[PDB]
Amino acid sequence: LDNGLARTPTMGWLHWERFMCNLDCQEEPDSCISEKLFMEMAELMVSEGWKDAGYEYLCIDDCWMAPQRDSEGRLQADPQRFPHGIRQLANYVHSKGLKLGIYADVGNKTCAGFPGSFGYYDIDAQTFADWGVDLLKFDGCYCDSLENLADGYKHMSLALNRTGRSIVYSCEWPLYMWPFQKPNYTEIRQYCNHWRNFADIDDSWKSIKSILDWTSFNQERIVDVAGPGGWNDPDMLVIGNFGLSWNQQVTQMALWAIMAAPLFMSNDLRHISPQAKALLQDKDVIAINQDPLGKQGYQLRQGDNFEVWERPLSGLAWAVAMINRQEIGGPRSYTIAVASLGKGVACNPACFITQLLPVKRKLGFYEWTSRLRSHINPTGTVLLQLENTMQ
Amino acid sequence: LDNGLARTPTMGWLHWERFMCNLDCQEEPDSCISEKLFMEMAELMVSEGWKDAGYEYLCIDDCWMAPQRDSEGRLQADPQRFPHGIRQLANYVHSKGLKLGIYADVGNKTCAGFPGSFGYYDIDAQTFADWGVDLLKFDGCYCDSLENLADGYKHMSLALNRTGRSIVYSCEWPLYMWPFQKPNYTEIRQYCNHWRNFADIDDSWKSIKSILDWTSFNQERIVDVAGPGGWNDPDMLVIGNFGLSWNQQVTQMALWAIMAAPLFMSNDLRHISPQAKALLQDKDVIAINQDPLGKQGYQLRQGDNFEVWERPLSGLAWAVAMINRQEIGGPRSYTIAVASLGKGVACNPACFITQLLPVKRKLGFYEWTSRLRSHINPTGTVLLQLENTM
Ligand SMILES: *[C@@H]1O[C@H](CO)[C@@H](O[C@@H]2O[C@H](CO)[C@@H](O[C@@H]3O[C@H](CO)[C@@H](O)[C@H](O)[C@@H]3O)[C@H](O)[C@H]2NC(C)=O)[C@H](O)[C@H]1NC(C)=O
Ligand SMILES: *[C@@H]1O[C@H](CO)[C@@H](O[C@@H]2O[C@H](CO)[C@@H](O[C@@H]3O[C@H](CO)[C@@H](O)[C@H](O)[C@@H]3O)[C@H](O)[C@H]2NC(C)=O)[C@H](O)[C@H]1NC(C)=O
Ligand SMILES: *[C@@H]1O[C@H](CO[C@@H]2O[C@@H](C)[C@@H](O)[C@@H](O)[C@@H]2O)[C@@H](O)[C@H](O)[C@H]1NC(C)=O
Ligand SMILES: *[C@@H]1O[C@H](CO)[C@@H](O)[C@H](O)[C@H]1NC(C)=O
Ligand SMILES: *[C@@H]1O[C@H](CO)[C@@H](O)[C@H](O)[C@H]1NC(C)=O
Ligand SMILES: *[C@@H]1O[C@H](CO)[C@@H](O)[C@H](O)[C@H]1NC(C)=O
Ligand SMILES: OC[C@H]1O[C@@H](O)[C@H](O)[C@@H](O)[C@H]1O
Repeated sequence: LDNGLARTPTMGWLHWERFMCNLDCQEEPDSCISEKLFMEMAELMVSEGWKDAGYEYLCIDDCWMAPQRDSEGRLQADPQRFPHGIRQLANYVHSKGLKLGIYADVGNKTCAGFPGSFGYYDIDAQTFADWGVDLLKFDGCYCDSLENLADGYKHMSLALNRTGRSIVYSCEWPLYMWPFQKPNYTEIRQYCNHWRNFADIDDSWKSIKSILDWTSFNQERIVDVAGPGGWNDPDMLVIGNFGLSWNQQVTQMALWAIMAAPLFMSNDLRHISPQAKALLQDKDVIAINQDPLGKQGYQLRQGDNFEVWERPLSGLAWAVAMINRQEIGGPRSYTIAVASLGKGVACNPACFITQLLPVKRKLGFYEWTSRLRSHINPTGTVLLQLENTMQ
Repeated sequence: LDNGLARTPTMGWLHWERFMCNLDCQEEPDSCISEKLFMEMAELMVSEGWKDAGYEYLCIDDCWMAPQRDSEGRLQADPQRFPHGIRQLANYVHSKGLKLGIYADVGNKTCAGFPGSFGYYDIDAQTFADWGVDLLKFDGCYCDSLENLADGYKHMSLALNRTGRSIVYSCEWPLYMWPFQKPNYTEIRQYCNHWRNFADIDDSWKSIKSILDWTSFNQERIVDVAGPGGWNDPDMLVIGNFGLSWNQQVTQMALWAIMAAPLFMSNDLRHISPQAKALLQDKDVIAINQDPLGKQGYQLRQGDNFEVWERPLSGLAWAVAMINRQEIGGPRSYTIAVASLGKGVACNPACFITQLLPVKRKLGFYEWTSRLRSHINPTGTVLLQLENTM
């Protein structure tokens, strides 16, 4: 989308994976979708270094709405759970130097069953702008017509544009197309800042794997369309929760960097380990994800339960990720000629290699003819940065 | 098996899951299957408090053997990887106050392709005893008939008894017949100290779930047969490795205690996190696993992606495990009437409840009228001990 936004992949926090549609503020007050949760999350984003690391957007997902629209046909926040409204929540979020994301649906209802935007695209977009919304995640439930789907996503794109407000437009367009036909990604890019391609992530290694496998299987269709202002969205970072081992967390962080993915954490910032925090706030890994060239990476190689991915970076630098997909035994050695990396450019005539994950370690100078030898933990990833050099 | 052994589930370390069949001592001398590897583990079992916690059996799995039997028709350890021989390794292990387990196969070859014991059961049994072996894991590969399988397991059982040496007998009997026939567990128990029921574990949460799910589905057939001298074997503890989250590791530790399972760690004792070590060495949790009553727990309830398992203990105590099987969202509230726990006797008229996992915390007195309220992490388990108040 040519709106001047998402020139690098968007970074922030989104409630969905970790908090979902918890409406029970009486028996689950700490977990329910309330203005208090978003306020408290905003406070920790500032005080715990998240904003400094680049996580700017505090995002509300589904289940913020009142059951019905008001007497004007405008959306309302739930009166019991958001008694002060979205306007004052946005004011609060902006005073902390952060931005506010919200959620709506192209069909007649949201996925959770709250008012949908069909028939209200212009009204809904304007009320978001009036409230001071900075990002919109637009879902695709309760829309069984292919025509309506495309018309809605296109309509809402222009509807937001006409407000004069700078709002990041996050679409689920391609994901809801697959049941009907293969998406036109050139068209989606024209209208969206980023787009969900695949099924919702959950708190599991199974889910990370299925997202990676879908991406690599479909990469010839999606890689080259990504770039400044328009990114593929493989869904939320789920590091800091419950279902991933340390190595599986490393794999997600490393690969979301390779993929030029928007980085939306879905976790609890009030209850997060020092280890998960350090990984999510890793300067060098975030710098890869945020590289100004904006070229999405890809799977270079697969075989023998190993995967090699690489991403071209600015200044003839490259990020290389090696995944060990064997889920038995111990660390396995993998060797590769550096000439095979970065299309033969990264290390011609030499490169300086620095391991970034699982730990940061300078590996030294590698001649074009030389071999890189490494060891990779089961379900883990080794992430390397290659710096082209004459030295 | 009435040999006076495995009166509580066997505890130790077994190389298989973590170290596999690595024969590359040239490129990987620190992780290949060798005498050195077992010496290093033996030292750490003593020095790092594993033996103190109850882990007594240091066990060799497959890939210790030379390609062929010696000139006398006996099994021999690989001459390069085990240069001093097994008898010498057992001498060393014993001097450390530990016990040595080894591995053989009922068929014509082991699963990795080394000499099988079919036709050599009496020689092999006597060889093991002579070496000072304290445990045998007896695999089921390359056995062409169910009759040969049953006969071999019975034969080796009797052959070990005739040596006069106390040797724990670990069988894979039921696992290898399950595809073809329902096992007779009364019969297996008569011959074995513990028995593998289900597919090999690996370093994954998928695997833990499969094992748990198989066990709860088959519990009517397997729970009551277990007891002192004969245990169901759901396979190795894989805590301390790479594929399990903290909460998934807690689930394995807690449920292996509920199941009265043998506790064979398969990990790298040289490279293990303090968190993993503390869990594996948890006194209170080990004590449940090791309860002298030896009554295997069972799944009590299943619904809304929650499972409740319980185990009767000595002196009118019970262990209760609550698993959260939903793999999305956050810590999830579960409640149950305490009157539904422990067959309605655990908390009549009252019980004191202590949470053991994920952390140790006294919950207090619960009347027979009470409800137990808990928040359980996705893929995690809450493990409790109930003491009847009298
Ligand atoms: C509503 O839609 C229009 C049309 O796409 C948007 O205007 C476009 O804005 C972008 C960026 O603001 C302009 O692209 C270029 O910006 C770079 C900045 O580095 C500059 O070097 C180039 O000279 C160029 O201006 C683009 O020209 C412009 N498109 C048109 C046809 O005017 C607009 O931003 C949308 N939303 C809003 C906030 O109104
Ligand atoms: C070979 O097999 C025989 C027979 O199955 C085993 O003998 C059994 O040994 C156990 C434990 O040593 C005996 O149980 C014990 O009985 C005494 C009663 O005097 C009691 O004080 C102990 O608490 C315990 O219950 C069991 O009775 C005995 N069975 C028979 C029928 O004699 C023998 O141990 C096996 N030998 C080896 C080396 O495995
Ligand atoms: C062990 O093997 C015996 C002989 O096996 C025969 O020769 C080998 C090379 C194969 O080709 C096989 O098909 C032949 O039967 C068997 O008599 C015996 O049953 C085997 N024992 C077990 C338990 O598998
Ligand atoms: C929403 O409902 C209207 C009227 O009931 C219907 O005509 C339309 O098909 C629905 N909209 C979408 C986009 O599914
Ligand atoms: C995809 O959509 C774009 C923009 O609407 C258009 O230029 C192109 O023809 C479409 N591609 C195909 C093959 O339909
Ligand atoms: C099971 O095995 C035991 C011991 O061999 C025997 O007493 C019993 O008859 C067997 N039962 C069945 C169902 O075959
Ligand atoms: O999307 C581009 C990529 O396409 C892959 O199929 C190919 O193996 C890579 O070399 C890379 O060029």
